[PDB]
Amino acid sequence: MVLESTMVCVDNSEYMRNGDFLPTRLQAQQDAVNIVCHSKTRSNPENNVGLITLANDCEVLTTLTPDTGRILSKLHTVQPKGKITFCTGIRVAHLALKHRQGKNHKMRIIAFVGSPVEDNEKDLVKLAKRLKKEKVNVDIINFGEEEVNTEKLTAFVNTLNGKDGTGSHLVTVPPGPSLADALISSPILAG
Amino acid sequence: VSVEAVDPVFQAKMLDMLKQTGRPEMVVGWYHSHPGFGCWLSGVDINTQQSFEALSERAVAVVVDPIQSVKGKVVIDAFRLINANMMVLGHEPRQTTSNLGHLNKPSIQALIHGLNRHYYSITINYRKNELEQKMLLNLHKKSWMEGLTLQDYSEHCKHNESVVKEMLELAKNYNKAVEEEDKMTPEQLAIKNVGKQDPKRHLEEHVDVLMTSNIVQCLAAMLDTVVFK
Amino acid sequence: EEKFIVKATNGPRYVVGCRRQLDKSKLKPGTRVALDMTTLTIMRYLPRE
Amino acid sequence: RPANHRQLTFEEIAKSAKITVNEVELLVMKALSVGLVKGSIDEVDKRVHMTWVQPRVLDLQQIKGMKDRLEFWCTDVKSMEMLVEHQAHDILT
Amino acid sequence: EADALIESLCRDKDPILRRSGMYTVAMAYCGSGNNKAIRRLLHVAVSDVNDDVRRAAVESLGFILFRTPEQCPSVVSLLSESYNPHVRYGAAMALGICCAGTGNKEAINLLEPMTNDPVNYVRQGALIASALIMIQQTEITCPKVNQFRQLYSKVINDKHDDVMAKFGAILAQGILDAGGHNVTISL
Amino acid sequence: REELQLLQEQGSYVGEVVRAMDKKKVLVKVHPEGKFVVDVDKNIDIND
Amino acid sequence: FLEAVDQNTAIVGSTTGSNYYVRILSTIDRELLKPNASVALHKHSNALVDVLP
Amino acid sequence: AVQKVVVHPLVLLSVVDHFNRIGKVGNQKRVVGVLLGSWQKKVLDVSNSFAVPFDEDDKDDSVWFLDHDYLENMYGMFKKVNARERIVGWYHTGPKLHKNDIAINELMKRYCPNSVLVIIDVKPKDLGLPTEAYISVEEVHDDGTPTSKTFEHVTSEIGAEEAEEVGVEHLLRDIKDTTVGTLSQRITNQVHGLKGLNSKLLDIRSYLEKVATGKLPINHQIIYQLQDVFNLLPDVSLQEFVKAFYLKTNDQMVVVYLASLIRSVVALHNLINNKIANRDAEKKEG
Ligand SMILES: [Zn+2]
Repeated sequence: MVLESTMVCVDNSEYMRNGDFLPTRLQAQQDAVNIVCHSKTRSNPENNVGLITLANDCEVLTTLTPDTGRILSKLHTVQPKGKITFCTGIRVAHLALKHRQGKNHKMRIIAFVGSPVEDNEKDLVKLAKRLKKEKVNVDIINFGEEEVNTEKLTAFVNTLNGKDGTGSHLVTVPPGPSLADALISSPILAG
Repeated sequence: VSVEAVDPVFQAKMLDMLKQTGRPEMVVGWYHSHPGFGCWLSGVDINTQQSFEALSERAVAVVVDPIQSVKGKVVIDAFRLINANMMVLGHEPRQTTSNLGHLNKPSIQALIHGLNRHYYSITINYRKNELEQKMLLNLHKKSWMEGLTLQDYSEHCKHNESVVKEMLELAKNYNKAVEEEDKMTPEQLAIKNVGKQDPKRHLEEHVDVLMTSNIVQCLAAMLDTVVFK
Repeated sequence: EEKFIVKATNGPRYVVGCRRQLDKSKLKPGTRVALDMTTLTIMRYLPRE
Repeated sequence: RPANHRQLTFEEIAKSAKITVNEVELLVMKALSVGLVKGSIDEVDKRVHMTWVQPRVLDLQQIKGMKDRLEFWCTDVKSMEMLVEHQAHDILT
Repeated sequence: EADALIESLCRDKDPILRRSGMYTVAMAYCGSGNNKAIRRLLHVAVSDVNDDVRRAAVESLGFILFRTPEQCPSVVSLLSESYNPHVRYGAAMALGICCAGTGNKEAINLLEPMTNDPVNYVRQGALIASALIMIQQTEITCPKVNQFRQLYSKVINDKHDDVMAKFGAILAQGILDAGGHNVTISL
Repeated sequence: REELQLLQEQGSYVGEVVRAMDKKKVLVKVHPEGKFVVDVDKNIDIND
Repeated sequence: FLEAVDQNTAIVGSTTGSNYYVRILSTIDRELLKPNASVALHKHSNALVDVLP
Repeated sequence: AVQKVVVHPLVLLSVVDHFNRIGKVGNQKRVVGVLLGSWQKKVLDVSNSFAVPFDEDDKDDSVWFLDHDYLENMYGMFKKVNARERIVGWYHTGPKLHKNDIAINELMKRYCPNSVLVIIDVKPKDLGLPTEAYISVEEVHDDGTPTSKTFEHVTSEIGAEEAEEVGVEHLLRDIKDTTVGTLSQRITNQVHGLKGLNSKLLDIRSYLEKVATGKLPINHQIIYQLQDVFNLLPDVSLQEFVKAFYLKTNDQMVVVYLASLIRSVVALHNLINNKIANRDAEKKEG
């Protein structure tokens, strides 16, 4: 089958609990993680999935493992503190990709961003240049918004994404009554 | 100890956990302990050895028994397994016979040529580099030393006028206890002079007493250095 | 005072030392004590009934 | 003064604090009552002995004196060490 | 030339290379042209605890002192009976190579305490040393009868001796019978 | 220190031979759970 | 202790009643050769360091 | 809480193993392992431990990598085979103390009880004690600075239980025991001066430099007490200690008398035998 590693980042902030959009969509995207990890389990059960947040202090809840049994139990106690962090959130994952068991597995990291980026364009294009240098697949997913959806983020993705052929895809979800599951299941990255 | 006691899935699991880490080495064998009945191998032991040697032709066997082993020597003897089809030809077709004298450390007159049938052993040597040497030597020297090293010295230096003094008095007591016999000695020296019926040396012990007496002189300069600067 | 002689129930006689934990208070003779198979140390004593 | 005749007298104290010689006993009694000074004078004839005290905030001349006394102590210990070890290494080892 | 190299490689951690320095300086200083080497040779012989450099010690000594056969047994007289048997073995090789081809009896009369020891190494070395002397020698001039008999007893004593003992024994006996007394060795 | 291993030998018993045999195998009378009959060492004659 | 049959060697009885043959160390003098005395060997080496009254 | 701790050479030799299995990486940064011991008793005792992969980032110093699963597995199996030892704290081989170490220790501060930090050197060129035990506690600051994790120095000693001494002594065959006498004592009396020399020289220079030339208020207040300790000895004239010198020199005189007398006793047999044996050997020679 397909050999790759899956890294999912969840937003522990209070912006996910807002009353306009979904009623604490954290559980919804949790169910998304569940159905996509069960999908990967059905396809290639030998894949491991790690879990960490975007907050200031990076704390791994569960190390990468093929068994999601205890992971489902570790999906709780999100510890709703902090706001957002980007750079070290990347450096705690992409640099930690070398701690995986199988060396034949491809590097794949996604993210759930529910908060505005505090970092300027410089750090963005630099980190994008780094990820492009080490050649790691990155899928940008943003749940909820305040300011304009894509402004510098477009150029960010374009500069971050190399190998136009069968490369990474950008996921942009607008406001709506529908869930995020079938919406993030639309690209080829899911299933 | 049994072949059933070893869990294959747990084994392979731990080995895999060693593979994902910085320890990429295959198992070279297995070791155990045989307390109090001797370091030899029983039926079950040689059977599970026969079962575990199916993979590795070498299968190094090591048996440690510190219980009856004196703390004077930690020297251990590794074990090997001879083939059952070699009974027709010679026993051990091994070169370099110069190390058999080093393998003669188990000089016991029972177990060796007693169990020598279909059984033998192998020589043991060590290896040390500069890093381990310097590190362990410095660590051991520090273990026999103090943190700042100036702490417990001046303590004894100032204890020379309290503790050591009593020990010096006792030393004078024992020395006098020797001297009272030394008063009887010149009579014997004026009588026999042929042969020594007294195993007591009377010399080296008093020399050692002087060695313990030199502590004051050696720590005197120490106190001088402390007082000066 | 530091090291004394012990008598086993089976009849062989031995000698032991003093542990840094226990003190010389209960170390006095006339009291049945306990020993260990390793180093022959003393965890505690054995009061008669 | 960290050195050079630490021994003092009540004259300077009475001159600075503009107090008589009768109240200096109660003064040092209060000083020992607070507990910031361990000073105890064994004197018979008129004298003042001093003891350990806390630097607290800072002093510049005591910093200069610190680096000075420290450099002197260091070069003395070094000099003695080299001097002794010079023959000690050769004749003993 | 290589003095600095040997001096630099003398402080090396490797025992094998430490012996290699002595083996290297051995043939270089042959002819007894340097009295400096024997200083650190004997120094590293006595001081160092490892028996490797100790048994590799006096070989170079015998190599450089090979000029005078008489002076060797005097200074190796202390190494006749040593603490560790390896030193006695190396000293046996020393008396073997130094007294080889000569008529010096200083080793010969000292071979009697050497031929019997609780350790087999020093015994074998004594057999070799006894093999490297009696070759090319007249029996009428000196009483070699004793050592010849004790050497001829080695083959009948093989049953009561060590397996390597009879090895070094017949190996020592192969020296005298070599070439049928026709061919010999000279340093 | 070479005798130290003979100290590790855990001592030695006291043998008593009540009878000698012509098979050159000496029987020894010992404390109960004793009586171990075996030929002596080769360097020492039996008839002595 | 039981008896000394020769020089620097003797026999020693155990608690079980079984007599043991052990050669004494050269350091030990002839004072410990007394026919009747309380002797203490090692639990392993079976050597006598000192005797007690 | 803990007055002193006991650190066995086995863990530092495991660090030697860490410098062993490297296999020429070209990175060789600080490696964080997991120390094990007994926190039950007042005095800490170290038996054995294991190793966990630890990596950081070049630029960003806030990057630290640990493993919960591997830790729970190793500690689980270790607890399975031996229940007499549990988790205590961690240690690093880094010569310098990084700011991220509080965040690294915070994990074991949460999941486990209070952890002790140990700092050693990658290259054993340090003559002083390689192991420094640092307890992690929260202390009230006098200056009023916000409460943060503070590392306090705890005294330690290097020792072994039973067999480890034998193993070390056998593997070395170089180092000597206490051995009261001339050389063993005089060696110390010689080299100790250098032991103080190199240390003090390595200290007071960086001290003098960083005091005047530096910033980041590490609370210099304790160094006034340092200088105070340096001022605790205001050049005593020894005038009061003259009697003590007299008593010490009197003891020296006692040593003189003892030495002379004892040597005079020893000279007996020598100065007898040297005559009586030689004259008899000479007269019986021919
Ligand atoms: Zn058993």
